[PDB]
Amino acid sequence: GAMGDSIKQLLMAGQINKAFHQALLANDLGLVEFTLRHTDSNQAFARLEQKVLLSLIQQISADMTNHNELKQRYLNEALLAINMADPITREHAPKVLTELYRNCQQFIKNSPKNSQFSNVRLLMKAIITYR
Repeated sequence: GAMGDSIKQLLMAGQINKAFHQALLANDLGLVEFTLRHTDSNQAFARLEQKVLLSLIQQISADMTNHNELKQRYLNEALLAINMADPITREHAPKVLTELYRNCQQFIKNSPKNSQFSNVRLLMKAIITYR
């Protein structure tokens, strides 16, 4: 619809953060996934604002009942893109990562057979380093 269309438009224009603002302010993880499906990861992760990265981390991990490779790989890349020299990130990241951790812990208990199981376990180790 109108949101997805606008998002595809923004992304083609190279207005990547504006596309993600729209996707992330909609409170719709399906629209976020649509957005991730149409964005060039080598544009995204070359780049996305720190505030966008921390929100994406939040939103993807808030609901991991249908966690997958696309979202895991973005969780991976978004974490690796966290810039701990950014004073806002330095204040806000601790909280976002603690909740990411807590959600990953619930995911590995809920979904032991899931394809992303060991990937999330590895992510939880990486998180410890950021924290």
